[PDB]
Amino acid sequence: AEPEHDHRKRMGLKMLLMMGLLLPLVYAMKRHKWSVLKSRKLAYRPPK
Amino acid sequence: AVSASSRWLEGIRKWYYNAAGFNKLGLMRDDTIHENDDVKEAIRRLPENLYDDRVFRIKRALDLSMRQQILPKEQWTKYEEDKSYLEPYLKEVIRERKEREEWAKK
Amino acid sequence: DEDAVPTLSPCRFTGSQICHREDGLPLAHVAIAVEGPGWAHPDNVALQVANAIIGHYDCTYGGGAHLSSPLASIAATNKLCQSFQTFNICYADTGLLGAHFVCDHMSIDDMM
Repeated sequence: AEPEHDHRKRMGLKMLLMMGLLLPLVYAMKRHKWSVLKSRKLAYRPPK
Repeated sequence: AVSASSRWLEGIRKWYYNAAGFNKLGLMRDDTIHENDDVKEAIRRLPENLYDDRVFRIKRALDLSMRQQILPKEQWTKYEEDKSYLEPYLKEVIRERKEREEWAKK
Repeated sequence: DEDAVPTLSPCRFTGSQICHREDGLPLAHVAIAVEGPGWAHPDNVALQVANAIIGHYDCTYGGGAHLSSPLASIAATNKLCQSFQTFNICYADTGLLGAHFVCDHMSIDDMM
């Protein structure tokens, strides 16, 4: 029914291991760029 | 005159105000209004002081919404202190449109 | 002469932005600088050579298109600018090195 079964799962491990690397790293990249905004301070200084 | 029923009517209004939660972001009621044509005209008519206060309040709220944070409880807008600053501008804009619409009928 | 002097502590530079948004004002002012070295440092001279190449501009200069500086030439041709200036402000062991400019609201992105 499924000759691909063994290859599918070897690929499956390789995916999860890569995603375990790539997901935190891309997250750290998005956190880096978004830092500028997430730590921004506003002040309102109207006349009088 | 009116005492006991009024405070309960006010109580449901105050309850809903807190559950609405725009006050956690420092928004007034009139800051949250959907900008149709009537509303955009009302903004345009606002005096300098009120216009600029409105923008700062939106900015501070969008900033909080981005960080998924809210103000400290001290700094939430109190239902009693909520200024309906747009309403009389908006009411007049609506009154003006409705007169044009009556003239267009005849 | 006598006891308690301080010498100057070194001043940390921070890569940062301050944005005073004021739309009532007719022209934008932008100043941008990297960390210079101090007064003492020999490479102030070569930085000044470089700053002279970028130069200064003002809307009352003769020469639009023909000015040697490519910033000055393009700013004049494309109307990017009312003025710009390079600077190398020096303090003890630190500085402000870069540029200041004054322009229309629709010209800031091009000027940068």
